[PDB]
Amino acid sequence: IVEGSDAEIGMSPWQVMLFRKSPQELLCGASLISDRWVLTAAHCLLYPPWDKNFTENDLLVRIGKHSRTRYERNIEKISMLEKIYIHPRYNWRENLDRDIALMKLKKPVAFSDYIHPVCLPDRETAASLLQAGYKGRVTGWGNLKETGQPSVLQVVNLPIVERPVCKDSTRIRITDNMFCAGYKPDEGKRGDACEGDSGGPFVMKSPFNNRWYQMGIVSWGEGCDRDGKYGFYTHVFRLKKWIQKVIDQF
Amino acid sequence: DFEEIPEEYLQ
Amino acid sequence: TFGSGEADCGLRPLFEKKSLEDKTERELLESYIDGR
Ligand SMILES: NC(=[NH2+])c1ccc2[nH]c(-c3ccccc3O)nc2c1
Ligand SMILES: [Ca+2]
Ligand code: NA
Ligand SMILES: [Zn+2]
Repeated sequence: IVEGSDAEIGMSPWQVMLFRKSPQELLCGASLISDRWVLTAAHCLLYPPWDKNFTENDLLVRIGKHSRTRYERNIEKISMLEKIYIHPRYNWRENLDRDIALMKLKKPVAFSDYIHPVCLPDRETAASLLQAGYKGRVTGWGNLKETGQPSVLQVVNLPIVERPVCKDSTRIRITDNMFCAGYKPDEGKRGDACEGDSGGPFVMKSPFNNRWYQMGIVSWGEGCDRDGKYGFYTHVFRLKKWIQKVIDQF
Repeated sequence: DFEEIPEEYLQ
Repeated sequence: TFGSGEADCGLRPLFEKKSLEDKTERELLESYIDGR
């Protein structure tokens, strides 16, 4: 996260860390949506151009963290994966369209003041909150600059941008399964997700029922916090039918 | 820079 | 099941559940043109 602040303890209890076993390193961010399901971005697991193809056995999921490099004894939980499901139409060949994946944990995690699931939005919430100008929040232990890394979880609140502007900022083809967020050069506010943050959540807080809903997944961006560019996120609600399906089928 | 974690989570 | 999630989703034990606000959520609620 670039130009973000340190999160508070228990601010994002659904934030997850995808860690690799060998080498031991931070792979991506992810979110806890049920006591047995984690949601992340498919390009964190599969991206053939760079020979990335991880399997259950190569990842660990760490939940309840604040510190990036420390094993927070008696606070965080480490789960193993049972299964990884990538969206059948994830487009890694062109624009990372449908960059979403679900991971089933080996065993359920118990909630605590530090571990708690995020809600997934329903058509009505999507409709009333996914409007350009409204702000969302992104969290992660990603880079602090394009070209270092933070000791704790960082947070930044960004507004959603009108789709025309998003399309007019890149050469890449935007589909209806993506949305972009960030500030315009002419706003005097900065912020963006960056490398290391992919897979984590973009959430909004409903003013009707006070719950936090995850509207997007950090997907891609060109550089980090560059002026004129924006960050793109997977549109969770448009892919929700796929989510429901694998969770009530597996 | 990551601190080690309990061997039991590698297996 | 989903729709919302585990029934209990979106409320944080250290904030909502205790009626405590984090320091920047107001920034969000204000961008929705007054969330109260
Ligand atoms: N500027 C951004 N909004 C952004 C967000 C996520 C990213 N993830 C990455 C990334 C870069 C190299 C390898 C994997 C990644 O997820 N760059 C990213 C840039
Ligand atoms: Ca109300
Ligand atoms: Na920008
Ligand atoms: Zn609870």
